[PDB]
Amino acid sequence: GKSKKWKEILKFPHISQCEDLRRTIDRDYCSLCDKQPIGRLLFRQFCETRPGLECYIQFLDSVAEYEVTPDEKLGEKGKEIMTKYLTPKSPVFIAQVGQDLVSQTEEKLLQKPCKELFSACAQSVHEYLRGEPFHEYLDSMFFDRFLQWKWLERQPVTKNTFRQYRVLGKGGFGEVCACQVRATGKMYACKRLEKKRIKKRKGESMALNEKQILEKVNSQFVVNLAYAYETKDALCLVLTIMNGGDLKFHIYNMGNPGFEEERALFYAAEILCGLEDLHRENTVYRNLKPENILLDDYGHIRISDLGLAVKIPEGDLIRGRVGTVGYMAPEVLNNQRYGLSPDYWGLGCLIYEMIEGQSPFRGRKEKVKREEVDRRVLETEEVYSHKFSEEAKSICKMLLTKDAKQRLGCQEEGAAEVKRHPFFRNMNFKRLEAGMLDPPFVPDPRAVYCNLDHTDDDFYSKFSTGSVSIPWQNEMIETECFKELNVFGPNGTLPPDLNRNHP
Ligand SMILES: Cc1[nH]c(/C=C2\C(=O)Nc3ccc(C(=O)N[C@H](C)c4ccc(F)cc4)cc32)c(C)c1NC(=O)[C@@H](O)c1ccco1
Repeated sequence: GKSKKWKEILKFPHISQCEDLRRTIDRDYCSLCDKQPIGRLLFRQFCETRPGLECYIQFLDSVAEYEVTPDEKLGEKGKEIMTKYLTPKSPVFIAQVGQDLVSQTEEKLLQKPCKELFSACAQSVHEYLRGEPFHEYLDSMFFDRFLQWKWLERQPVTKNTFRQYRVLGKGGFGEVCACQVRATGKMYACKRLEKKRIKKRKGESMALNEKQILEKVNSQFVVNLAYAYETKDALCLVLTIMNGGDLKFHIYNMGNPGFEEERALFYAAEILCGLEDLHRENTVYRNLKPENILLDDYGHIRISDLGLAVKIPEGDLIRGRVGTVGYMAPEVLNNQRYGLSPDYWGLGCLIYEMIEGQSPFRGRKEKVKREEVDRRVLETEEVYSHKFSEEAKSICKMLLTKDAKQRLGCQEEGAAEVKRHPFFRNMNFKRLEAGMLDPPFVPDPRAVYCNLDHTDDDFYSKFSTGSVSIPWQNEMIETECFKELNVFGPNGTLPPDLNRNHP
């Protein structure tokens, strides 16, 4: 449902308006041709026009398909890539990958196959595109077109930008509505935080802490920040919308209570990947409980409510007794200096509760005081049933290890140690992260499961930073605004908006 005149709102500026952008945008190849979705497409599009560069994009694509190919069909896709790209006589022959790099790849196919066979060649390819092709793209009309998209990205975000619909959600410091971008017609979920309620509780450094964490993380399994803007009487965070309901509902209302182990394996795998993306920024979540794991329209999950997340300075530990009764790791209960370890404790709690249908330290049909629930977390060893395979028993107690030093995933290796645990033995993470594994439950689209101070002015300027680059560019692509607006002159000529002769 795009506005009647969304093409005027997203109308490209004339290339002469982007001079200040040209001389401020850092010219990092990985950023401009890969991380940024629209930059990636434009660079790939520039290579479509060159004969010699075309083959290098097709090969990288085919390697991406190989990485997610099943094992029994891996050596199959292996030679298919070889006979097309690594044969000296092929019309699509990769030349910059030296004869002394292909030759090894042949030997690797002569032996067993592995999902990272063409890793060496792929980097040889990227090292080439970094050189002359990238600097050519920088002087092409496609990079000028990229500067135009950046100009639009930078534009101010106001309340007009969106369209408030219904208040779907409620929490502390405000509410959560469902909004829509008028121009692109994409749905989001606002996080409307009342300004007069923040200054009172003085919780300004916690609102900026969450906003800064959300824009820096970009995970398929954590809610993503797309816009941050101020308004009269509120500060808003435009977040990923999740209509599938939370995991608590599905465990106890749709569950046995609980899920089959294989089904819990899927959610655990996606949550583990969520935490891994957070831990890449040395950021601890500290709030893992089922009601904070939401489901989308397809059945995949994201971690939500990062109000308790904090960015841990590297090589340092934090201190904070925060969270929810029953889901606080012992080191948090004791109010000790900890790191990322509470998140792996939480993961243990989640797997156990998904499988068993109740908390490991509080029976579903049990009435116990907070203090007894905590005593168990610190002294009592949880018990398992026949619902857990031996592998599931192992990961849970390894994750529920009282001493955070012997806890799974709390080593210098981190999340990789957990992905290797036999509980995920039948889980191909490459395919999971690529969204190729069908979720075990698909929600229905129609379903329904639910003052005039100056210091305050400086706090808003650091919060209302506007659109977030990667999510904004993805929005443009998803809604097909990019496909429709990214037009050039007929027959590979220069369009008028990119012509500096007549503006
Ligand atoms: C669509 C939809 N989104 C959400 C919530 C979020 C979402 O989407 N991203 C999010 C990202 C972060 C958060 C989040 O910080 N939270 C905590 C508790 C919170 C903190 C402060 C606050 F002030 C409000 C809430 C919440 C959401 C909800 C609650 C619903 N509502 C439903 O799912 C049901 O009505 C339904 C629709 C269809 C079927 O069932």
